Amino acid sequence: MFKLLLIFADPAEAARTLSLFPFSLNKENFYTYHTENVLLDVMVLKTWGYRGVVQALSPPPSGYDLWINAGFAGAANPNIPLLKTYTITSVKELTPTTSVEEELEVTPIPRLPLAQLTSVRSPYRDGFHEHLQLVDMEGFFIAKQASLVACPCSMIKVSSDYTTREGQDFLKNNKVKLSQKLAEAIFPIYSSFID
Amino acid sequence: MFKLLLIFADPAEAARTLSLFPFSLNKENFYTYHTENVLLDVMVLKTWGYRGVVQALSPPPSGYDLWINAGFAGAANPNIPLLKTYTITSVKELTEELEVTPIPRLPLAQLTSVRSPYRDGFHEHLQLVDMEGFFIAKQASLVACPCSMIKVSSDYTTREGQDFLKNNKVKLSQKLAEAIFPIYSSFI
Repeated sequence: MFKLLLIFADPAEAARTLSLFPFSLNKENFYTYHTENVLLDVMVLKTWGYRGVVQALSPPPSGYDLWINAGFAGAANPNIPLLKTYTITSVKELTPTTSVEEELEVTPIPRLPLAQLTSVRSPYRDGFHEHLQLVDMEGFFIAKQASLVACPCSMIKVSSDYTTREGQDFLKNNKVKLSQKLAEAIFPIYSSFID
Repeated sequence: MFKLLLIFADPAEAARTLSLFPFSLNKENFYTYHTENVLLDVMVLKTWGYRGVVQALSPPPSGYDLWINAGFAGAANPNIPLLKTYTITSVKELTEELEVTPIPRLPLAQLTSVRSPYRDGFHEHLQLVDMEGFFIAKQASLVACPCSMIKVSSDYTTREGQDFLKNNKVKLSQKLAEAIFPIYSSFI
């Protein structure tokens, strides 16, 4: 039996994937679906409050065969079109006040185009940057937690906004379309693990 | 049972973390708490700096799965805000370098340990400055134990910068406690 964990940072990212299968809420307060040889679980990091907390994935869930982090990401290079779904090759965490970084490779999803991801705590609105591609908040955290249980981790990120103040309106107004892109990318992965 | 050792350089730094759990006092400056899954011990140094590290951690304690050194640190760069909790990626001695294991979901910084106080202003090469971290990481390596550090920015390294630390001791100690509590729960 193949056990797949999907991790979304927030409910808007998760919404359309949760509509794809007849999930039920279990007694542990997260979503679960199974059929044939596949268990499909969904966890959403930030349902409450102004920020996610480390205890969203600490201790990390054990027992899965693959984690997929699917979410929205800002585009910090204008040659990235919006509403495009990428898989991530490596994810960096950046601390702007010190410029210290950490970086981890992640497992690319077949037949999605490749991109690099940087995770930063604050929403990114400075502008465009030569050396950044996609920008999110939670990707690095999730990949590092996956390493603690030696579970492979893959990422799907859809370009959701350009990283400017004015660019944030697009994200605000297109959350359903963006969530739908994530759902459309997850389904063929789920389908390929049916034995 | 996971076994966690926390090391603080003085009581003020330790104070709010000690309030998080109903610790027992094993002996002077050595507190212990356990559940079925986790042993949490806290050692507070009897004096600051490398002398206090040698006194407390030579021989280094064996048997732990992780050491965490939590403390106040000076900011040697004005781009570092005060009252901010960092985890350390590497530590060097000012007057030799060691990798340190970052705690998840904390901003990242590099640490420089000095053997005498550092009111020597801003050096564009330095980030956070303390007196104990390098020596603690060195003792952890003797027992092949991972070491992590939590350092909250407590002062700038300019003249009279300790006034900010002195005025904010409780808030700074509470910041350390709030960063430590979830580490404990990461092992339940």
